[PDB]
Amino acid sequence: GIVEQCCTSICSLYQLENYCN
Amino acid sequence: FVNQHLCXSDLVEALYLVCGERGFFYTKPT
Repeated sequence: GIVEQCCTSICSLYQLENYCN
Repeated sequence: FVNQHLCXSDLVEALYLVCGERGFFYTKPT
């Protein structure tokens, strides 16, 4: 999945932007 | 700005204010 470290553990904001489209 | 868990309305919160009001899509692979 895309929302890996995010929805599971720690993450990065710039990573959230990637999901956008 | 937090470096914490990013899930649901949290990871969503960002995604919404991060994406840019242009809709998005997390995992849910088909």
